Amino acid sequence: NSVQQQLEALEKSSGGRLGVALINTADNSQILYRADERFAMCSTSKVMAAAAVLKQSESDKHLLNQRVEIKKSDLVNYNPIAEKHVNGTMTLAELGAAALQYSDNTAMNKLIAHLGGPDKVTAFARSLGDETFRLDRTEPTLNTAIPGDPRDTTTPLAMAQTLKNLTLGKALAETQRAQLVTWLKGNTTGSASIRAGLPKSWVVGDKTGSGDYGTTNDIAVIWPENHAPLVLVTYFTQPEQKAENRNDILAAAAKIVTHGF
Ligand SMILES: *[B]([O])([O])C1=[C]C2=C([C]=[C][C]=[C]2)S1
Repeated sequence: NSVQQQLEALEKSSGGRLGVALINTADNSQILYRADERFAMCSTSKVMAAAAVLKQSESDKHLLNQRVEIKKSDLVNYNPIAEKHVNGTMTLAELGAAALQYSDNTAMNKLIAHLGGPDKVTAFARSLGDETFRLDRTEPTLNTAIPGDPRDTTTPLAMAQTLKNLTLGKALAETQRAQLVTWLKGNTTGSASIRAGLPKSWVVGDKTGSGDYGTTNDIAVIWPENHAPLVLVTYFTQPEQKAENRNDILAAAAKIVTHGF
């Protein structure tokens, strides 16, 4: 079976809708499966918010160390890092780290608020040539992931292209690019997702996302030991609101598309 046939079969068994975009930076070849279809990003959108702040920091050398007050009222449904800092402050850098490496929702909301709202995150994506990404809501409602709802969505290909630009390419100045990569490499939430489908010693940076409709996502930059990087987006969503999330599908898709590298 071809890679396409394997992906189609995986989707068939899965009980959902699978979206994959792999970019092989050796030759810009791509493996695409529903790669132009929209999916709710869920926490994969945290990358765009953090990157928007990194972009601002290129022209404001004091920005990343700017204190942000964390109040009890700021806490939302998931605040593993921010809850430790209630009544204190976190810097914008610390909020970027928490949003990316722990998927902290308070951190995401502080980034969005700092930027001036979801529409400003969209404008940042557009400035990178991403015509597809849209952020519409804050946490936690941006994760409703209702089938057919365009809010807080992108496509696998758009997000793969933008993640490539952000981490390996032209989007950010070097220090900021390196910081984003450091953050992604230190992610703590992705063990069972794309990473689980790859050779154990490959270096990976990723951001997971999950939401309602069993929406289960991961976006990754992958550095093989003897090959150019790969950029991989695996998005997955299901028809029923209370579907279980399925990181195993993402691992399986990653294994299918990285065979041979
Ligand atoms: B993200 O990782 O997709 C997240 C979304 C929510 C989290 C916690 C609570 C509610 C939504 S993490």
